[PDB]
Amino acid sequence: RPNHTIYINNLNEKIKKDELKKSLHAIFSRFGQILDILVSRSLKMRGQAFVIFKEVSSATNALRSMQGFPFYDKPMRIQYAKTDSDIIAK
Amino acid sequence: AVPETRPNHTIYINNLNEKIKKDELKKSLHAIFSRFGQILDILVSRSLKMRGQAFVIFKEVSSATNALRSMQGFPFYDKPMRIQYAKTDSDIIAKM
Amino acid sequence: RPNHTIYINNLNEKIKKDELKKSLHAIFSRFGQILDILVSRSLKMRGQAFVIFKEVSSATNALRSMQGFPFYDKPMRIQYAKTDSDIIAKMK
Amino acid sequence: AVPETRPNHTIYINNLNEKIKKDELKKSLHAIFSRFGQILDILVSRSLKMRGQAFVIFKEVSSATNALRSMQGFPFYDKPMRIQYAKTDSDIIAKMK
Amino acid sequence: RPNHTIYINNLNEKIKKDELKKSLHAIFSRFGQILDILVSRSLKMRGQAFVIFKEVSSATNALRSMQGFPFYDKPMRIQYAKTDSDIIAKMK
RNA sequence: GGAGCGUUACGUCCGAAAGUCGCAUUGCACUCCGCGACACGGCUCUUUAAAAACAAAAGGA
RNA sequence: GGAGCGUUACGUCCGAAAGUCGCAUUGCACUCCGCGACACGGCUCUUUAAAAACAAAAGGA
Ligand SMILES: NC(=O)c1ccc[n+]([C@@H]2O[C@H](COP(=O)([O-])OP(=O)(O)OC[C@H]3O[C@@H](n4cnc5c(N)ncnc54)[C@H](O)[C@@H]3O)[C@@H](O)[C@H]2O)c1
Ligand SMILES: NC(=O)c1ccc[n+]([C@@H]2O[C@H](COP(=O)([O-])OP(=O)(O)OC[C@H]3O[C@@H](n4cnc5c(N)ncnc54)[C@H](O)[C@@H]3O)[C@@H](O)[C@H]2O)c1
Ligand SMILES: [Mg+2]
Ligand SMILES: [Mg+2]
Ligand SMILES: [Mg+2]
Ligand SMILES: [Mg+2]
Ligand SMILES: [Mg+2]
Ligand SMILES: [Mg+2]
Ligand SMILES: [Mg+2]
Ligand SMILES: [Mg+2]
Ligand SMILES: [Mg+2]
Ligand SMILES: [Mg+2]
Ligand SMILES: [Mg+2]
Ligand SMILES: [Mg+2]
Ligand SMILES: [Mg+2]
Ligand SMILES: [Mg+2]
Ligand SMILES: [Mg+2]
Ligand SMILES: [Mg+2]
Ligand SMILES: [Mg+2]
Ligand SMILES: [Mg+2]
Ligand SMILES: [Mg+2]
Repeated sequence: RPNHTIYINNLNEKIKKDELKKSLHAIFSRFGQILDILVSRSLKMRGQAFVIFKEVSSATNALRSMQGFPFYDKPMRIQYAKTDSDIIAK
Repeated sequence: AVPETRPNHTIYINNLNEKIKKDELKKSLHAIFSRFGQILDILVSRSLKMRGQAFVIFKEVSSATNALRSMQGFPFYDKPMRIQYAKTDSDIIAKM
Repeated sequence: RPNHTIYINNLNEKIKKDELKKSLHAIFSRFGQILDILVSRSLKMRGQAFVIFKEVSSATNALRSMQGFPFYDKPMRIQYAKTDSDIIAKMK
Repeated sequence: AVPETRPNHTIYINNLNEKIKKDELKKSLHAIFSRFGQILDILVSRSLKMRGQAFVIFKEVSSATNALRSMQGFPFYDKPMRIQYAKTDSDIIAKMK
Repeated sequence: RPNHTIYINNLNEKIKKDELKKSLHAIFSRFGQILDILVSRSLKMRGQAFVIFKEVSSATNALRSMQGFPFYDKPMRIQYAKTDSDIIAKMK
């Protein structure tokens, strides 16, 4: 089920929005160009982040290489997104 | 009882709310009496015999008189102060 | 963005301001003349400090040498400071 | 044939900046040495025999060894510390009288 | 428990051995011939002593007679010696 | 059961102190003293007071 | 009313506005959005932001 966009959860919910975005960007940029990182602190979406890679190539490599990577004292759980993100489908 | 009416360097106060703690009491007495003269000492004990009462020692008898007459019946912690002269000199005053 | 001043954080927040300043001078003086050390225990400054050097050269060496240096049992994190405006703000 | 220096849970520090007040010196020493383990005392004096010198008394000997080895020559108030194991408890007392 | 040797403790540890031994001999000879007195200021024996009587009856008397006696400002605690192996072990 | 150990709250001083609640008290001191009541994990020893450690989810200031 | 002032509990530090704490939440989105809590005597000035004094019957470590 690969996809340009990986779904990360089990993230530390105490981290401020833009710090979290920066810290994810630094730790996932190696894998390729990141189009965007979507983070929301609502009840429904805290602890979660969508990283949008330019290439599925980068996303797949990011998923297994960083699966369980320790991040703000919690191992991050990474799957592919179940749909396409807006930017990837426009 | 007949209040002590001999002018004296020290005024004897009673009918004081004895729920107040020593240091608060002394400190609040010094605030409301400092404008009458130099105060040499304020004596407060919470023992059985001495609670509800305070001694305020002025350097000059005139200060005590004006203090007594101005502050008589003053509401102090919801009780009106009763102020007399001390029946005897305080020791710092007898020394002198 | 290198400049005269380093921003240190992950400092042990249970140390008194006067002692924390003298202890920081003790280890950072080797790098250059310290113009000032800014510490406060306010909610905005607690666990953080600014050290201001006469020369930018000193701040840069201080940053790289003392990165992670354990200090009051905590490895300190060092960055270049932002603008004087940002400093004045976090100190009020 | 050359013998290892005998470990001690107390380290002897010298080449210290003599311009620092003793009280501050103690607290600054604590700040850089507490990382190696529990400190029981730091010994400094204004007396003339203790000039530019200090003892840091650790609970465990392993602490003193790690502290000596890691901080040997560490620049402290613009002066590299010289660190060695303390010799004996009598010697510490004589130096502190 | 009746032994010809008694074990004393709560002795002041700053008295030097010979002195402690002769002082002990004076206050105990009156009960019977003392064959020997064992003192040492090692970790195992500082503050304590064994007194070796020729006869058990000498040691039973000294037990109760001299119990709690004040000695260099401290009350003596006297007991029978448990075993000859304990005595020899304490003195090694 | 009993006793010793007062180490610990930010981190100090206390815990035979202190604060609080309830009575009682209108009282002339210079030194201070009316009752009564109201917390504490754990360690050690066993009518003995020694030893060496130790908690803020347990009391005061 | 407004603004500035953070001095005070044993006696030290702290004392919101885009921040903090507590509880709940493992949730697949691309138009904000769970619930609860954040005390405080007084002083000074009058849209200025300065000045120099100050409380534990008022919050936190
Ligand atoms: N860890 C420690 O070092 C330590 C030390 C003391 C107390 N504590 C804690 O305190 C609790 C109670 O202390 P305790 O175990 O000593 O019990 P406790 O204080 O009741 O015992 C004290 C002893 O002194 C006597 N006593 C009682 N009141 C007295 C008074 N006003 N004046 C003189 N003597 C009096 C009692 O008869 C008792 O034998 C313990 O359970 C423990 O939690 C801990
Ligand atoms: N003596 C002094 O030097 C001094 C100085 C400052 C404060 N104080 C004390 O503090 C009290 C309050 O200080 P102030 O008058 O400067 O208060 P303030 O100007 O901080 O505002 C008062 C109240 O507004 C509330 N508040 C803050 N941010 C908020 C937000 N985003 N949304 C809703 N409410 C918010 C806070 O609860 C605060 O207590 C004073 O009455 C005084 O008792 C004393
Ligand atoms: Mg009032
Ligand atoms: Mg019990
Ligand atoms: Mg008990
Ligand atoms: Mg006790
Ligand atoms: Mg603490
Ligand atoms: Mg009592
Ligand atoms: Mg009680
Ligand atoms: Mg107990
Ligand atoms: Mg425990
Ligand atoms: Mg109580
Ligand atoms: Mg108090
Ligand atoms: Mg008005
Ligand atoms: Mg403040
Ligand atoms: Mg204190
Ligand atoms: Mg006070
Ligand atoms: Mg809104
Ligand atoms: Mg909210
Ligand atoms: Mg608060
Ligand atoms: Mg805290």
